[PDB]
Formats: sequence, C-alpha cells, structure tokens
Amino acid sequence: NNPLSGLTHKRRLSALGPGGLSRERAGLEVRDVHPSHYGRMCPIETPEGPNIGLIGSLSVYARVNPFGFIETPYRKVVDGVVSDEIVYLTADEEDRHVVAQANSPIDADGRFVEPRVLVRRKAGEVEYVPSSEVDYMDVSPRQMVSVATAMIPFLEHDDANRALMGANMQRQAVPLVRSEAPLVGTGMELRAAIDAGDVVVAEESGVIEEVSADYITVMHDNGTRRTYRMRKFARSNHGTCANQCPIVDAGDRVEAGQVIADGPCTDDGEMALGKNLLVAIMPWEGHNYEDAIILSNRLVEEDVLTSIHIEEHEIDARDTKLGAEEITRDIPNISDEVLADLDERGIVRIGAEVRDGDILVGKVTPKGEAREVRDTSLKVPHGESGKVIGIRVFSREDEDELPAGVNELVRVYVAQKRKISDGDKLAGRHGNKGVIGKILPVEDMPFLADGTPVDIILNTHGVPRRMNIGQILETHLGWCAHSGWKVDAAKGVPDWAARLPDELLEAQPNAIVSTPVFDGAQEAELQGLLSCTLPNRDGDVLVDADGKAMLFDGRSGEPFPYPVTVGYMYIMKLHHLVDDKIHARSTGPYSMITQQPLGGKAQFGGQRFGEMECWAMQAYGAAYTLQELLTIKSDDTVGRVKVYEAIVKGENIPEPGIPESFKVLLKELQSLCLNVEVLSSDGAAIELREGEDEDLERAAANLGINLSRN
Amino acid sequence: NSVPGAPNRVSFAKLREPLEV
Amino acid sequence: GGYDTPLGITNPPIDELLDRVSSKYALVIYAAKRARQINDYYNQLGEGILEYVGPLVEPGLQEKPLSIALREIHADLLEHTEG
Amino acid sequence: RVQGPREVQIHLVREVQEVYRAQGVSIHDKHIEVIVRQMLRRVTIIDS
Amino acid sequence: MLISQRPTLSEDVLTDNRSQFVIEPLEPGFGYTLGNSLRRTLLSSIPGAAVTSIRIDGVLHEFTTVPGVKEDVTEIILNLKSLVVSSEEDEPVTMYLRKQGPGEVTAGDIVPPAGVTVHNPGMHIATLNDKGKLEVELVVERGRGYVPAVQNRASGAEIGRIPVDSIYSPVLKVTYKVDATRVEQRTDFDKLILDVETKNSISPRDALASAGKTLVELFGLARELN
Amino acid sequence: MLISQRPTLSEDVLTDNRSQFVIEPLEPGFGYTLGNSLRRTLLSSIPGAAVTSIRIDGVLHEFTTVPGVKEDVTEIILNLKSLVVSSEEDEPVTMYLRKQGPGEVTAGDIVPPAGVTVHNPGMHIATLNDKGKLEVELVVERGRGYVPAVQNRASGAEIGRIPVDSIYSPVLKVTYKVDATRVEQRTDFDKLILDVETKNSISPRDALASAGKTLVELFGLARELNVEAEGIEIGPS
Amino acid sequence: QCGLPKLMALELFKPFVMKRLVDLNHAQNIKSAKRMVERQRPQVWDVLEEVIAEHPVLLNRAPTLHRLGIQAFEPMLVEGKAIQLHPLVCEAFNADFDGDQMAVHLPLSAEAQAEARILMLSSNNILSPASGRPLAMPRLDMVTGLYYLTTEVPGDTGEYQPASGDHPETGVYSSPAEAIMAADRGVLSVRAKIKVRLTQLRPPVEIEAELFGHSGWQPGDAWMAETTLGRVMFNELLPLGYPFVNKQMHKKVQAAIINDLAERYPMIVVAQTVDKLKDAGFYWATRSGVTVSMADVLVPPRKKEILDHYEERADKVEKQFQRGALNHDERNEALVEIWKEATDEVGQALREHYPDDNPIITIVDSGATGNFTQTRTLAGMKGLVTNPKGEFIPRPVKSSFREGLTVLEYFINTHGARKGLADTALRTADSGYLTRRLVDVSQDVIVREHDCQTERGIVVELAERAPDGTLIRDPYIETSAYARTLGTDAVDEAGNVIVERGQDLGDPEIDALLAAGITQVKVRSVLTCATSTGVCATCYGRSMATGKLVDIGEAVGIVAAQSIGEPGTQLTMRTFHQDI
Amino acid sequence: WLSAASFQETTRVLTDAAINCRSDKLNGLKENVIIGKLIPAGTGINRYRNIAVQPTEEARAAA
RNA sequence: AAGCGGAGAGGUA
Ligand SMILES: Nc1ccn([C@@H]2O[C@H](COP(=O)(O)CP(=O)(O)OP(=O)(O)O)[C@@H](O)[C@H]2O)c(=O)n1
Ligand SMILES: [Mg+2]
Ligand SMILES: [Mg+2]
Ligand SMILES: [Zn+2]
Repeated sequence: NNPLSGLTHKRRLSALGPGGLSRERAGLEVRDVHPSHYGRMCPIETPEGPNIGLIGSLSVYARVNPFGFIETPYRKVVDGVVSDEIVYLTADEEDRHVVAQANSPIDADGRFVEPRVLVRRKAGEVEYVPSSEVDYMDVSPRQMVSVATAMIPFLEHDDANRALMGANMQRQAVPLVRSEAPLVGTGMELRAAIDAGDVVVAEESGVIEEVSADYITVMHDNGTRRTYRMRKFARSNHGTCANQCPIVDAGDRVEAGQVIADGPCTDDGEMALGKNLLVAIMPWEGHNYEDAIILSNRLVEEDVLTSIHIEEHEIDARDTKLGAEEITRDIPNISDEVLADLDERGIVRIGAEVRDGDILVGKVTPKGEAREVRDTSLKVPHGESGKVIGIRVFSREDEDELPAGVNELVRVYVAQKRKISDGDKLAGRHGNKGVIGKILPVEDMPFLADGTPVDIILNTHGVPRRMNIGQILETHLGWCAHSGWKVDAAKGVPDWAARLPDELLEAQPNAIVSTPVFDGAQEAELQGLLSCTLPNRDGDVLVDADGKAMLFDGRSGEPFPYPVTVGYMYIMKLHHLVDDKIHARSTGPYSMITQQPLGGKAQFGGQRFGEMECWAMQAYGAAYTLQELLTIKSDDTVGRVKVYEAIVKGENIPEPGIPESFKVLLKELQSLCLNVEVLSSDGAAIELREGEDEDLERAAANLGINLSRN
Repeated sequence: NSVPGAPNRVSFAKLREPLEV
Repeated sequence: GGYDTPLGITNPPIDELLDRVSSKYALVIYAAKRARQINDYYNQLGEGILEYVGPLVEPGLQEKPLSIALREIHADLLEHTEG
Repeated sequence: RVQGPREVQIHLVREVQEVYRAQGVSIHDKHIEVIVRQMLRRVTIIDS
Repeated sequence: MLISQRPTLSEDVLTDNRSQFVIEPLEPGFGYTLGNSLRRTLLSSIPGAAVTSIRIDGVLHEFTTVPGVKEDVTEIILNLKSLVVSSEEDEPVTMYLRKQGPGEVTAGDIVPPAGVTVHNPGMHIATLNDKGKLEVELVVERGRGYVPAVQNRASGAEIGRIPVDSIYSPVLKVTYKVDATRVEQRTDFDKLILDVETKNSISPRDALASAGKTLVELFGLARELN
Repeated sequence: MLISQRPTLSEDVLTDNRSQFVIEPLEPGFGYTLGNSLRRTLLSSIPGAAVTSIRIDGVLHEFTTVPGVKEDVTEIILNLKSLVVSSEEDEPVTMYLRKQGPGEVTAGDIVPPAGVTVHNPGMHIATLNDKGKLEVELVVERGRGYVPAVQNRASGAEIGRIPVDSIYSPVLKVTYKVDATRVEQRTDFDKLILDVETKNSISPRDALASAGKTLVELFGLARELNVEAEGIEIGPS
Repeated sequence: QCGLPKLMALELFKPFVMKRLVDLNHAQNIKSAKRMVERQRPQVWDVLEEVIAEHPVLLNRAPTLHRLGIQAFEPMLVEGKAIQLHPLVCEAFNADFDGDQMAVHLPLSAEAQAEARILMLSSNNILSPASGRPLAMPRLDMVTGLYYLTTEVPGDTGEYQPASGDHPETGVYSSPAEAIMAADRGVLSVRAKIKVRLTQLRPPVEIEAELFGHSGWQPGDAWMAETTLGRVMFNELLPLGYPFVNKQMHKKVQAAIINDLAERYPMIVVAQTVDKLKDAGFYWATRSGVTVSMADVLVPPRKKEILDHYEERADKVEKQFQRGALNHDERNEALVEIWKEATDEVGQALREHYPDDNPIITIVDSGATGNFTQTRTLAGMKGLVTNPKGEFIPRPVKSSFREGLTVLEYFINTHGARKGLADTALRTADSGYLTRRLVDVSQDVIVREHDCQTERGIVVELAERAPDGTLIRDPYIETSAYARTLGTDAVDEAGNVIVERGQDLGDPEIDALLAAGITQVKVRSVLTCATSTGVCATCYGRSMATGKLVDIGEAVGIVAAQSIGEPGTQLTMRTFHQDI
Repeated sequence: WLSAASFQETTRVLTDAAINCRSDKLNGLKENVIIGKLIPAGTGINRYRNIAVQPTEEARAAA
C-alpha cells in the first residue's frame, strides 16, 4: 500500500504456521500480554479480527540471539552512578536483576534525584523501592513500542484500543499526488523512510553533474561517474502508483547517505502519509451525525486529496484442436465504428480513452464446422475507465519464453485519477475514522474573522466517551506551529518555560516541531504557547488563550453564539473507496450443479439471502415475499424466463414451481441407497421427472448470462 | 541529526539518548 | 383526523384502511386481488371484453394498479368475503 | 418430582429472568413462557 | 419615529487589489444579512477567463515525461493551474509557448493573441537543463464558477489533447464587519464595512458592481408582484 | 450571460391574512441568499403606526389594580397593545377613551381624531360592572420594527405616563424553507418556500411587493459603482 | 424515504425501463432497448424517473438479530454512489457511518409489493416487539438540542421583573410572535422566565379545570402562561390537542411523551411528530455551544492531599507486612480496600468541583451519551488495574489521561484491553449457537384461534402490603402483569368488582386495582392454554409491538426466540463499553 | 425427519428414519420453505388466501 | 453459443 506497510510486513512475528497454533482452537491465555514482552514485542499493535494476539511486531531496539531468543539493551549502573555501558539481556537473565525506569530523574552527574523509584522485580511485578540496589536501567523510553506505534504524537493520552486502531490504520493510507509532511510529528519519520527503501540515497560523495526527471548523474571525487535511473508511474502490488522525483539541483554537492530522490509517500526524506487541514469541532445541521464528516469544496478544486490508480489486463492466443487462434482486425460482422481505436494489427493505441464495454485487443477463434470464426476479444469490465498507458506484447516468433501452446501474450495498462467524493473513508493518527457525508461549497462554511473558511468539521460527541484526547492537543499544537510564536523574555524567563530548550522560545510561521512518544510537550507548555502567538497580516489574534475562535455562519451570516475550538490536524486518505464497493444485478451467470446465481463482484453475482433473514421474514408474516425470493428469483429454472417475459410485456407475474435444489437433494439421497418418494393424496408417488412441455424461446434477447451484440 | 541533509525539526524532548536505533 | 396531508406511500392513511378489514393480513390479499383484476382489465383492452371491471375511481395521470385498489378500498366501493 | 410442574415453571422463569435483570435488559415474561411450555409436553411410560 | 436618512456607499483603497466599502445608516439588525448576501454572491458568480486544455509536442497523455525537463507532465499541469489570465473575446483562443536551451520556462514566455493578457508574468513553470525543448499550446475560454475536465471523446477531439480543470472566479477573499450604535432613546442604526480582495485580474470595484447587478436582477421577481 | 432557466413566483392563499409563496427553480445556492434577506426586509422595513404610551386616571402610585374595573393594569396594557391602527400624520397624536356605566368597553368607542383610523372595532378592551368610569389617554406615533419600551424622559412632569412596547410592523410572522428540484438531469437546484402572516391592515401580496422595492434600491448603490459590469441576466418576462 | 444511486436504480429496474422505452417509441424492439440500456444513452434517464415511483425496496444490514433488521422504504434518485439513510432508523439496524454497508432487494409481484407496503414499512414499526418501548426517537445530538432549548437559567436577559413604583411588570408579552420579534432584536433570551398569553395551546389539567372547567375550546380561548420561550417553541411541535408540558427534556421525559403519543394517537401522528422533533433538535444542537477543549477538562483541586493521605496508610500496611505480622493475601486485601476508597474519594471531589454548564458534564447529564466513570478516568484518577488472570494489581494508576500515563502505568494497563477485545470475538459464537437452538425448538407455536374458553391461569403478585400500613408497587411489574388479559373478576372486600373478567391490564386498570386495595391477581397465561395445536389470542394477550390483541396467524414462537437471543449477542459485542 | 435432519446429526437421523420407514406430512415452516410452498403463518393460512373481491352492486351499477 | 471447482493468506462492519 505504501512504504510503511511494506516495512512492517517484515518485522512481523507469527504464532500460526506448520508446527504452531490454530486460529480457532487457540484460547485466551496465549493471546495475552505477558510481563516478559517488555522491550521485545509491542503490546499495542495487533490485528483486531480472529488473529488478535497471534501476530505481533518487533520492538525498535530488539535483536535476535543465535539460539533464537530476543534481546534488549540495558545501561549498566554501579554503586548508584549510571554508566554508559550497554549490555544485551534476554528474559531469562532479566529475571535475575532489578531494572529501573527509563524516565528517572538523573542529576546530570549519574545519580538519581529521588531514592524511591519504580522498578521491575523478578516476577514482572512493579514496586517502589529506594534507589540503592538497582543494577540496570532502560536505554530510553519508546523502547517498548514498535515502529508504527512510535509515529503517533501524544500517545500516552490515548486509550489502548484507539491507539491500536490508529497504528493499524496508518498502514492503509493511499499515496497522494503531492505528499506534504506533518506540521507536528515525532522524530521517527526520517529513519522509517530511509530504511524502508523507497527513496534513492547517494552511495558516495560527489558533485551532481546532471539532473532530469528520468535520471541523476553524479560525478564522484576520484574521476568516476554514476547514473541513477528512476521508476516512473509503476504499478504496485495493490494497484497504487509508485513514483520517484529528484530533489537536487545541477551544481549541488552531495554526501554519502544523503537523500537524492523522493518516493510514493515521502516529502524531502520524511514519511508523509496525509495533509494538514483546518478543523473546527462542533455539531453542524446533522450532516456529521454518527461519525460522518463534512468536507469543503476547495479540496476538490485544488486536488488536495487525489490519487492515481492503475489496472492491468491480460489475454493469450493459445492453440486448439480445430486450429490456432490469432489476434487480428478482421472481426466478424461488427460495426466499423467500434474498430476505430484499434491499431493496424490488433491491440489498442496508446493514449486512447476507454470506457466499459470497449475492445482492447481483437482476437478471433475458429468456431468449428473454412471461415468458421467467433469473436472472443478482450473487453473492459463493468464500471472501469481511464487512459491507456502502456502495452506489452510477447511473441513466439522472436524466441520468447512462453508456456506450451501459447503463441502471443498481451498486457494492457489503464490508469485514472481519483478525486474525493461522498463515501470515501478518512482517518487520523489517534483512532479517528469516518466517511464523507457531505461536500459543501466554500461560501457556506463557517469562516474566521479575516474570512478564511474551515476545511473539515468534526463532531464533538465522539471525543469524550472514546478516551482519545490526543487529537485536541494535536489541534492546539498544530495551530501554534502554523501561526508561530515568540516568548517574551526581556525581563527574565517565565516560570513555565524553565525546562523549554532554547531555540524553542521563538518560531516562524509554518514551523515543524517534534513530540517524542513518551516525553514531549506538557500541558503547561502548551497552555503557555497558546498565549504568545503572532498576529496575522493585520494586528489581529484569531484564537484566544483557550484555543477557541469566534466563527460566522455561512448561510445566514449571523455569528455563532459561543466560541469554537479551531486548529490544524493531519488527515490521511484510506484505501476504502466507494468506487470499489457499489454493485447491482438483475440477471446474469448461474451455477452448474445448483442453478443459483454466482457470488461476488468479479462475476455478476447476487446477494446471499441467509437463514436469519428467512427468520425475520417468517416473523413479519410475509408469506409471498419469501416464496418469491426462494423460487423464481433463485432456483426455479422455468419461472425465471416466464417472469422476465411477463415483466417486459406488462402482464401478471405467474406462479412458481419446484426448485432444482430439492431435486439434487433427492438424487443424492437415492445415491446413498435410500428409497425416497413423494406421494399423492391417494398414494401413487409423483413422477417428478419433467415432461413434454412448452419449449419456446420468446423475448429473443438472452436473459442476461452474457451481453447483447449489435 | 546524524543524517547529512535532514531538515531541521526542533524537539520538545528533555532526555538524552545513549544509543541510536 | 388532525394530521397533515400524507405524501407518497403514506396516502391513504393506514388507520382508516384498517377499519375496513378485520386484520392486517386480510388487507394484503384484498389489495393484491383487486390490483390483479385491474391489470387484467387493462392489458386486454383491445380484445374481447372481459368480466373484470375497473377502475371504479378516476385514475391519476399514470398510476400503478395497487394505488387504485387502495383508493377504492378507502372509498368503500368493494366488498370481500373472507374464506 | 417433588413439588410439581407449576413450581418448575415458576423456578425456571424466575431463574432465567434474574440473569437478564442483573445486566439491565427488559423482556416481558410472555416470551420466556413459550419456550418453557415447549420444554414440558411429554410423559415417560411406566406400564403399557 | 421615521428615519429620513438613506443608505450610502463609500470606498477606501488599501492596495491595488484590496478595498473597503462602507454602507450606512442601516436598520438595526439588517447588517449581517446584507453583508452575507454580497459575500455569497461575490464568491460564486463573477465571470472570468481560464485555460481549458493544453497540447505538448512529443507527449500523448498526462502520465509521461519530457526529455530534458526536470518535471513530469502532471506537475507541469499543476504549475499551470495557477495562471492568471483575462480575455474579452467570446470564442476559444490559442496561446503558444516555445523554449529551447538551458534556462527557466516561466509565464512570461507565453505569446498571447490580441485581446488576451497574462497578469502573472513571473511565475515558474519548468526548468530545461541543456537538451530540453518545450513547445506547448494552450486554449483560453470565458465562463464562471468551477467546471471539471471535459472528456476527450465527448467532444470528438484528437488523441494528443489533454483536457485540464478550470476555475474562473477572479475573487480571492471577502469579509465584513458590522458596527452597531445601540443606545437608548430608540435612535439605532448600523454601519457595514465590506473588505474585498481580488485576483489581480479584475479591480475590486468591478466585482462589487457585477454582484450588485446580479442581485438587482434577481430581487426583481418580488417587485413585479404588483 | 444567461441563466437558461427563468425563475417564477407562485402564490397560495391559505387565509385572508396568510399566504405561502414559492420561487423555483433557483440556481444552486441562491435559495439561501434570498430567504434571509426577504424575511428580514418583510419583518423590519415596512412602516406603520402603533401606540407608544397610555395614561389612566386614578392609578397614580400603585400599579396593581384600578378600582371599578375587573381587569388589572397588565390586562389593559395587553389588550391595548394589540390594536390595529393606521395613521398618516407624522407628529404624535393624542386620543381619548371615555366610558361610563355597566358594560363591555370595546375598541369601537375610541372616536379617533382626523386621519387616524381603527381597523378592528370589535375588540374587547375591558368590562365595567361596579359603576366604574374609564378615562384613558393614548399616544399614537409612526415607525417601523419592534421599538421596545422607551424610558420616560420627563418623569417629574408626566408621572403617570406608562410607556409600552410598540409593534410598528404590519407583518406578524414570516418563515422560509429551502428544498431541492431536478430541472433536467441536474437534480440539485433550489426551491424557496416563504410563509407570511400579516396584521389586519395589509395583505401578504402587498407586503411582499413592498419588501422587494426597498431591496432593489439597496443594491442599486452597488450597481451604480460601474454600470457596465457583465453580470447575470434572467431575461424578458 | 431512502436515497438510491442512479446507477443501482438503473441496473435493478432494467425490464421495466426496457418496457417503457418500447412503449414510448424510443426504440423499435426489445433487442434495441437492451442495447440502449447497456450503452446508457441519454434516452434512459428520462423514463427511469417515473418507473420507480410508488415501488418500494427492501433494505437489509447484517447481522439480522431481530425482526427490524429488514425494512421497506420508498426510493428517491440521488447523485453519487452511497445510500442515504434516515437518522431515526439507525437504532433498529444498529448502523453508524464509519464504513458500514447495506444490501437492497426489489419486490416484483403484487402480493410482494402489498406486503412490503403494508406490513414492513418503516413508518409502521416504531415500537420494539420485545418490550414495547419506542425505537425511532431522538438520540445523541437531538437530545442535546432539545435539552438546551427547554432549560431555564436564572438571571438571563429579559427576565420577568415583578416590581412596582415605576415599571409595572416589565416582561409580560402579548403573544409568541411579539416574543420572537423581541428575541430577534436581541433584548430577550429563549431561556428566560417570562409570562405569555397563549391562545392555540391547551392548558394543563389543573389550570384547565380551574379556568374553563367544562371544556377548554383552545382554538380561541386565551390564558396566561409563566414559562420560557423555548418551551413554547417545543410545545408547538406536539399534536394540537396535547396539554402544555412545561418541563426540561431529559431523555426519559421525551421517552414518556413518545409512549403516551403512541398509546393515544394513530400512527401517522407519531410518525409525523418524530420528524419535527428531529428537525428542531438538529437545528438547536448547533447553537448549543458544546465543544471540547483542553480548558474544559478541569481537575480536582485537592488530588495531591488525598493521594498522599492514602499513600501513608498503604505504606503503613506494607511496613507491618514487612515486619512479619501479615501474610500475602491480607496485605493484598488491605491495599485493594484502601485504593478503592481513595479512588471513590477523588471521584466525589471531582464531581463536586465541576460547574453545571460544562460541555463534559452537560453531555452526560442530559442523557445523551456516556457515564461518569469515563469522566473520572479522563479528568480524575484511572484507579486500579487488573491482571491477565483477572485479579487486581495492588499498584494503582494514579494519573489520568489528561496528565498522561507513565511508561509502565501504560504497560500494565494493556492487560485489560486485550481481554475485552478477545472475549468480544469468542463469546459471539456461544450467543449465536444458543439463539439457533432457541429458534429451532419453538418454530411451531402460532396463534390458531381466538379463545379456548379455559378456566385456568397463573397468579401474579401485583404489589405487596407494607408493614407500616401502605402498599409498595412491585419493582418489576411491567414485565409480569402489564399486557395480560384478566382471568377472574378482581373482587375487593367482597363489596364490588373493579375490573371484570377478560379485561386487558393496562395502566389505568393497575392504578384502579391498587386504589381499591387488591394485591394479588389471576391472569391467563400460555402455559395453561387448552388448544391442541398452537395457542389462542386471548391467553397470549396483547401484542407488544402494535398494542392490540394479537392477530390470528402470528408466528409468536420466532419473535420470542429473537427477543431472547438478541440482547445476549448484542451485549457480547460491547464488553469493554460497560460481564454477560 | 426433514426438519430434524436439517437441524443436527444428519446421519443418525437418516439411519433411524430409514430403519423405521417414516413418512413426513409436510405441515411445518421448515419443510414448506425447503420444498417451496407457502408457510402456514401470516398471509399463508386458508382464511386469508381464499378471499373473494368484487365491486359492490351500487358502485358497479353507477359505472 | 459459451465458462465458472478445491487449498491457503490477508482485510472491512
Ligand atoms: N467480529 C464482529 C465485529 C463487529 N460486528 C458488528 O459491527 C459492529 C461493531 O460495533 P463497534 O464495536 O465497532 C462500535 P458500537 O458497537 O456501535 O459501540 P459505540 O458506538 O459505543 O462505539 C457490531 O454492531 C456488530 O453488529 C460483528 O457483527 N462481528
Ligand atoms: Mg457505535
Ligand atoms: Mg459500524
Ligand atoms: Zn387459550
């Protein structure tokens, strides 16, 4: 899906497999968090389906023993002074010492501020003991979390469930066309992109000699030259787009390990999965009821949330007993209006726009008793469209490696751009998730005093009861980062800013800051930064000391009666789009043993009417709806055509018959050596073996199994 | 830090890391 | 009654229709039978006259037979014998 | 065996209702009497 | 008591594209609705001109690259999406862009026909290193609102044509401030200050005139009721 | 440019003093720029006349009950505050109401001076039983809107003058709603439904016609900045 | 009504559209019309509009736990690719908009359409078939809007001033129109006590008896009310002949009003009143001013003192254990008791500190969502955490999510979330298996006749005689005596009869029974029916969903199984929320 | 035997039915659903299916 | 005038 999903697919520990466990008969004591997982396996990230607790992720600092046991690094402390020597220990040994906590008050000289410290004892219990017998310490916080869980700011303010959901949903974002980087994030993004492997990094120092959109030529310092090629508009395993772009000039000097080109979801070397949007938190006219989202129309005009998706089609020209199939232009009788895009020898032209039902490659197959031929060309499935990017043709004449009995193989690539629309799914890093319920014009959204409309509206009834208030903290800090600040320290420094590092007392508009996972900004520092923020181009301050603004009403013009919480938030677009989920059917292919419709979208398939829906129908008392559902719409082979004819001609719907499934059941029971019979009111078992009945085919058109030819 | 051309992203962290990832 | 004008599927009100029958299950068959009669009359208009008659109330611009049957039941132009 | 069918019906309905009343779920007793009625419809034959 | 004053309009310039308009004395309470009527009209229905399609020399579709040019076609289109142009003809008009050799292709290298002007002659479009040549053909039309791309086969166009999305409105920002005079004796009124900032393609005084004309035309249905 | 769909205004007469108008089909987003402006202009722009103060003999210090009359001061104020009166003179006009004997004192005994006319003679004001006498002095002026009670200026001179609220506007209630129409394959146009209920002096159609003539002359100010502006034209009728 | 995408509608209605295309001479045969529909010519969207009118569709969402999981709606064409669903039918389906999907089915024949239009319509199913409580009523944002509107705040603008000397009353109004004009000018608030003259709203019982007595012909009879403007605007939404309420609308008050409406009025009235309540609630939830920010989350003023006070006692117990007096279990029990007491004390302090107009407290107090345990966890003190086995860890979590948990406080807090997530995915199988067995056992119980004329029946307690000399209503009396036909005449004191045999036991009957002084009653039950096959409509009693005597032909054996098996499964998939 | 076989333990049920030579009357909900006719509940019972609808004498004469 | 079965893996509500 993106670099993070690939980087996390590896670094995955699985309990299932040959010689392991079972997905159903697993239990409840093996799917739990053990006190020995601290530092070795992340307790937060895991699936929430039937695999919960049976799949996990390695922690950031862990490694693997030669025997196969996981180890973690500890810093050794002797006689009350914390040294700088690191030793890797495994759980067997870690149960023999006393290990302190990562965030303890070191006195800048190797001694703890307060003797009483929380330590982990032998059996995994945590106890408060004087700082006198400790002999090891954690190397740093965030040592117990994985790589995907270390990219969530303000993680210690969220509950475990929503944090797990956010960690899982960060791996589903689709690459966008711009990919800007977060305003407020953690420090883990730069390393998680270089080590994923979706960027180009210089191998040796040199002076860049030439740069284009195709390659980068670097002239090393010892007279050698090296050229890097780039992959443009390359399809991914999941249908997305993989692109790389140079970010160097024509005279710059580079160094070993420096980043040279970008990737799918990368911005200047940092991982970037979403966009920064202006958020107001309030209920609005009921269009954001029950986790729905309201969006602006500037995100469609300016292509803020847009992505490219690619698709691939295949066809083969194989041999057969009656002859050989060949792709050509001389198709049987079909209008010459549809043979226009096809080039001189079959396959379509590059750059041609195609729609559902168009021909891609024209193949003709010998029909059979010459001139006996049939049309089996490659069409475009239902509901698909887009340009044609490339065509790949293999042949047996030029000695190409192909399976036996195939002379030619053709693949066609089709790409399309995709804008945001109602039904698409959005999410945040803190477990937020919803679908777009409405898209509003720009001129009827709440706007600030200077006239800037908001971009997205999030309801206020879902925050308090889910226990994820890291999002409002992120909103406040994002507003402060966007606008900039300056702490006034002319006469001393404020009491709340004593611990703030210098160079963090002043910021310029559109700054980028970092908040590590378990030690970042406190609420005192945030409350202090909210009170010293720079004004806009006019001497105006839009947001007060509480992080709330006064908005206007876009449809009536009257200001709202109370101030509202406004800020900036990082939103990502998930790969659950409503274009891959809409489906409808009236008549199509059927099965073979039982004559019921096929299932799925790939083939025109019907929806299963299960057992519990039958219970509901029987409880309602609807005796004709159920009978019609189970006989003429599913299984009655003779009632389907009569129903179609009656509907087309406007007469009354006839009565059902006997479905095929009952007949198949009777045949199987007889095949088990059982004498099943259907009796009449006076004996004389019914024949129930068809007969010489009307065999007429009216209505001409095929009921729907296949399409209709001109 | 430690990467030749990384962008500047100031941090709120108070502690020091003896070991790199 | 003190209600606004019903619109769409909610006209005629079911509270009035349910006083013409003894159960909610008899109304279904009542309306379905009358609708089938109306459709049979309609689709054989050009051929030899049939016994079935209707509609008894003036139909709309283009109304499906079931609405005609319900509006005839409401107007008390039919009678049924439960079996 | 000791008291009789009516005591069994009372006991069954009350015992089933206690569990659902603890959690805060309301079900009219007439829904638990069809099942219990269906559980008492047979007899064991002693001498034929 | 009946007020004999009548509302008046005054202007105050802050820059070449920002302006303020003052209206007074209005009735008490009739200050936000008037401002919002004006603001809703200004942000939707001001006619303008925009590009409608482009055609490059050696490219057949959008998902490709040009030799010697540092950007692909898609981000060249995204860069062109922010060109400010104006015209007064009532038919599509074609503009040419030609560049060769090392340099930087900007919006000032476009040669427009008579009647078309480019008000953003310093923006950046592409960079050509040593062996890149750019030859682009643009089409300009007039309209209003936002109109997405028009598919190629709908209009029966050629194969190298690349439809682009178009935005016509020449207004950037609008806001209002209402000053109340709520005192005793029942001698109340309002002041409205409307601040308008345009795209440099039309003076902020003409956008207001167009909006006023639209609204005066539209509010004439109720008057004919006589 | 041309809209290509001329809007039309309908009307539905619910009652002699209450109507519903419908405007359709409006271009997308134009049902909200008309509804609020029309409502405000109808409610607080059309001039009228109303009572501004009253003076009752006898009741000077206490403001609880007036001897001889069953009703109290508040009921009298409420009954007088719903008078439908119309005046053409601009200066304040003083009218006298005098009643004696046992009977129901109604609005038909106001005997107004020249110009002012009472449009609802049959309105109950009070009822005298115990040989009580009513002598009331009323002040009538002109204005527009809902000018509330004004604090008495010359309190010492006119001690008993009781100021009241004023309902100058003939229109009493207005509401609006916006729905969606198809108009071709668009499916997302707008329709505006406006419900008006007036007092017994003007008709809803006349009120709507008078409210759309103070809005043309309000945006004429903006249109006079530049006469040739290339706006939008609905076209000839 | 429901919203249907144009593409789905065009694909489901192909035969009808082809018939209409041939009829209007837009095509020449049935092969021409099928191609015209397949290529989607502009001549296909003209007829689709009038071919789907008055043709209902069935909507379904899985799992279908009870009857109301399938419902019939009237479709309307919309632009887009998502189905639009009414806000009020999200509790029957149990659907929320974060990625859910639904299935659509189409009836064909005349009987199928009649059943979908008469039996399964969504405007006819408003009451729950298991308890009779309404299911299509305001919830969430609508409750907040209706609770904000109908509230009185002392000292607000324009409040009634009962003074004398100079200004007589200063706050009495002549009609709601004048009050609305004053509110528009900004000199009044919709939550300030005033006195109005109402003429189109019926007075309460006591006022009606005292003022008019005979009959309050409300069309034109006037009275004076002492209330707020929001309450008048709320009462202008209920039926015309409904007495003035004048109360603040907690959720229970709205539920009781809906119940009374459904009990005394036809179905169209209730279906039309719920929509008006929805509109008003959505309109006023935006103006309510409920927003969440880090400043709204207040903290107890004295948490440090309480925590140190209890920490001293915990240290005392630990020292006593270390000396050698206590064993392990006694120490654990002492620590657990101390820490539970400390958490309760901090919770009480927090509850006492909060103001009354905070959004955090207002949302929970109005009955909209959430409890106070979550508020204490967020702003107070998380408390004691459990073990993997289920025991209590002696060390508590002394910091809330507003301050931020430490590393091992955040680690030992993950034991309790994994267990909930894992049980939710493992108990549903047990619930479903039990439900299937229940449905299979009792699939043959159907109402067969009208009366078996039996003399048997069960005895219900129906309240008890208090020792002091009074009667206390039995706590659970709406699940044992309500909605059951009487079996024997209720004779009291051997003087007369209150309720005669064969009478349904509603609210008035129970109240009269208690007033007369009858404690124990005899009712007819299904356990003692005398019909050979199935049951009869008189022993079963009143239908919980419709309120009338049950119809002949009902399948009362499947609804019983569904009613029993729905809550268990549903509460299995909400474990950590609030076990089963 | 059809309902019992479709509930659980199909093999044992079928073996017992074959040995005993049982016959099924087909008067339930499961069996009617399986073979494909109207269930004996709701609008499927005789008193509701066998309904006769005809216009009244006065209305018929009027038209 | 023409085809559509099994095994495994990962996801959504
Ligand atoms: N294995 C599964 C998982 C989910 N579901 C279905 O999806 C929903 C999960 O709700 P949910 O827990 O995601 C939120 P909700 O239940 O609405 O509570 P809240 O609003 O207070 O947050 C349930 O209603 C189930 O019917 C299922 O059938 N089988
Ligand atoms: Mg939910
Ligand atoms: Mg859901
Ligand atoms: Zn019985």
